[PDB]
Amino acid sequence: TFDAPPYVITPEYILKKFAGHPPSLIVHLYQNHFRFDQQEGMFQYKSPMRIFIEHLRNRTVPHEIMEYLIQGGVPFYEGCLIVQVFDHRTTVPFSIHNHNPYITPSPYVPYPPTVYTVVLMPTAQALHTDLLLKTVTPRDHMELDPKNIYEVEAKILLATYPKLDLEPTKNAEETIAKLEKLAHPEHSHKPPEPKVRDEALAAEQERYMLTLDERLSSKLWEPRFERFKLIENIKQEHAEKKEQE
Amino acid sequence: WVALFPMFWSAVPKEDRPDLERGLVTLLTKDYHSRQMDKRPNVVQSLMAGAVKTWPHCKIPPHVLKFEAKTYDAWYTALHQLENAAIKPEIDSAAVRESNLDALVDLYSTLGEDDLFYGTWRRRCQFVETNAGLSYEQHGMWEKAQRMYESAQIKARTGVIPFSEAEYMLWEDHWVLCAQKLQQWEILQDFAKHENFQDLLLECAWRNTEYWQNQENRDQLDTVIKGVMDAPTPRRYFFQAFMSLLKLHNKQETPQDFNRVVDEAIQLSIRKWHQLPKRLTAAHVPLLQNFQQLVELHDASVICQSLAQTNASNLDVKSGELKLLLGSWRDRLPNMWDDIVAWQDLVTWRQHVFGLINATYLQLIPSFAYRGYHETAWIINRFAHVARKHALPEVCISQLSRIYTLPNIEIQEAFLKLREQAKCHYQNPDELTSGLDVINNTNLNYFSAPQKAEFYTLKGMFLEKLGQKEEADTAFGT
Amino acid sequence: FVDHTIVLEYFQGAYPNFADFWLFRRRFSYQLAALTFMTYTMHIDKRYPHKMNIARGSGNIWGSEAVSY
Amino acid sequence: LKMNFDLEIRKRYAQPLAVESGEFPDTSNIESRMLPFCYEAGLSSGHAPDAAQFMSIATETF
Amino acid sequence: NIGGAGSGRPTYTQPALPKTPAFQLEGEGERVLNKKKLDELVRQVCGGTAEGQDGNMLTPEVEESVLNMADA
Repeated sequence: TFDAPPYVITPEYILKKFAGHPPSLIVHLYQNHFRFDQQEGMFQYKSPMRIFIEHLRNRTVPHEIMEYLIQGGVPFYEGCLIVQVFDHRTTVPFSIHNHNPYITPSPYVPYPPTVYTVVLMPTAQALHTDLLLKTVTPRDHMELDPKNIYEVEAKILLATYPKLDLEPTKNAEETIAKLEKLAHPEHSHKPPEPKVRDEALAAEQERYMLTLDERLSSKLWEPRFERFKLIENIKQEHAEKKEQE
Repeated sequence: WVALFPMFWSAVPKEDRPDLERGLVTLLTKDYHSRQMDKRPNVVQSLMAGAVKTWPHCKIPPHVLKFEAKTYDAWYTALHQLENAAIKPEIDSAAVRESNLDALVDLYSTLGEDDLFYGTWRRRCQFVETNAGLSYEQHGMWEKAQRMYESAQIKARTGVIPFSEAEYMLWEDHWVLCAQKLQQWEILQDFAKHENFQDLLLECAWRNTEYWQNQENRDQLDTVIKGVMDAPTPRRYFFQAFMSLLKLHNKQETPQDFNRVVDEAIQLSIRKWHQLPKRLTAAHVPLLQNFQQLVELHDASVICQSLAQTNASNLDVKSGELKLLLGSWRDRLPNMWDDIVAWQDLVTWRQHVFGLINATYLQLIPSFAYRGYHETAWIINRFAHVARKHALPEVCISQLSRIYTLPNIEIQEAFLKLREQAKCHYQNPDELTSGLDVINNTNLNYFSAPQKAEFYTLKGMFLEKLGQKEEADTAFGT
Repeated sequence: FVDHTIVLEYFQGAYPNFADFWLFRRRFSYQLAALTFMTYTMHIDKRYPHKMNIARGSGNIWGSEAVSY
Repeated sequence: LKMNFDLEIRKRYAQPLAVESGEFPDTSNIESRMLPFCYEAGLSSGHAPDAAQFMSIATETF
Repeated sequence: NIGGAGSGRPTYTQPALPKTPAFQLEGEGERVLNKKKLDELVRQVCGGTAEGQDGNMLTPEVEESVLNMADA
């Protein structure tokens, strides 16, 4: 038997219960990009990884990278994730006349963070993804035969919600009061809003001056170092093979 | 015309110049000018010169000039404005400056002016590793350049300091160039296969001599060669001609088709020669090497025809005939200060031809029929010496060590092996173990008096460094 | 009195055709590098402007009266 | 030797969708999308030169 | 331009006569024509629009549906 969560999970309860334990994730925020603690690269806010920032804003578990999180062995605390957020966010380029200690002078110029802790709550999509991943993960062979999915989900639901409210009401006022009392913060938002839809000479001069430029004309940039990584992989494979011989 | 255009342009009202500039750009890029490419005074040159004689008051985009100069032989007219706009840009804007610099660097690269290219790219970069790598590439130190480029990429991965895209492309391109200079073909082949680089793939595949013997392998390479043939270039035409020669050798083609292919290649080479500046620049050297390659292609075709026809009847008399041509070939070499890739190409081509000869002559014997091995040994030794003079680490040693296994021990091959062994003494520090082991015992010294005398002299000189004064004294006294 | 664009102006005026000026300057740079090495290693001191000879036909430089101090 | 057919199919997702950008598909976008589809099905040669315009006209008609 | 290496790279590097890249000296630009295309089609099928009004023939929700239709 395992202790079951309360009806409404709050950051206070989770942070107090699991105090003294390592956080699940650490994220550093910069002016225009972010990264994790052990990540050497970076992610742009305009890249596909904006979903993680959206989930952080909404305090929801990111089910879309569940398999990646599993591969890394990230810890869960009653199905939630504790995340630490570090806030680092808070001449004449392309001129040949600039000086630099490694360059000749040139004759045309005269001469030379706040920290935060947050909690992300689970959702139904997360459980769906968990069961789906278990269905296609080899260990019978497979880790979970589909025909047992309903029983497994029933047992998980039984463990998650051990107590319900099974007391009948006698009139409409009692039902109204019960509905009012049981309201949930995550399901009490509001309905969304309807969806809605001098220098010209300088710009034209620049556009004219960039005529027939193959690459810069189209723009008028997210490096990933894929060729370098391919070279590294091939070099490692060749060296390892040479080890045998 | 070039005297009249500025005077008439001076009379145009300042408010109407942009319309005439746009019209001039439209007229310069017309498609009917291609019926005038070969005539030397052509209208493109005159219009460009007239426009550039009044550059500040008449502006033409840099890349229009760059595109037209390469096709209509107006190189220096474009260089004038391109490197005058770097000193004093017409418009204050980063994009315009970057585009002008890109066009200028492209022209420098096409004309073969290496030093100006490096000097221009070193005043433009932001990282210090890029500067150091370019400087080390300037003095032909490829290992250090590769290491600096790797360090630059690794430090850029962090992302703390922003960079541009041009440096990002430069790192990869010049890493590949340095890898080519260091003879790292084994990994470049797989890199090109993964990246879908057809020309690099052909360059790598051409370096494997045995790969071209299998019928399936050459049937495969034919598809790639035909795929890269809708944009003919001199190198692609050379590869096509080589494939045609291989097909002819195996009675799958008539000599007439081979001759037609060679004629097309020669015509394209002449056309490309006619588009360069009249006076001999650094861009003419590869074309001369290509001319020599075509001549030797025809010579090798004659070799194959005569060999097959005469050996069809088992007549072992044509060795003397082949000796004359081989001796003639022994005197057509590049200059010592030429690019190393040229020597690589020469060695590979001669190895292919000698392999053909050896394959034809081996099936007949079961002395006179072991000349390909001697020629290969000679050319490999010469290339090793040249590579040593280029200060290439381990390339000379690698070439001298890859010749360990060679059959048909003969007087010529034995003498070449002894010369190679005498060449093993590089006079480099920290090589005492090899010298001591050689001194312990190395073959026999009964071959010839001068060879043993020079071996003893080398032994004494080696002992001199270790401090064995009397030992070396006795050694070279003997 | 003396700005920094006098020699460049003279030699731009001496070559109406630009290819000639480009080739001349390319030669002149290498020749000046060689002369610099020569004068710097041997301790040659009094290099007055009337001791630098420039060949307008090629771009060669000959420093006359070069003795060690 | 071999052609890596898996390096061009991945290019399909680089270009934005019509809903994402707000531009009605035209000859350029259709031409960009054509090649990965051909490579996926095994059409090594590619497509005929004058198919993008036909596709654009068909889309407008639909 | 064939080979797959790329074009316009400012690094250290040809046919006899390359083809001229496409360009446009001045005009509306594709970014405007592509956005006006849908309004043009709506005008075509709608029968005709009176003077003093155009462009706003579909609500924001229907344009997204139409674009999704085209993509699919």
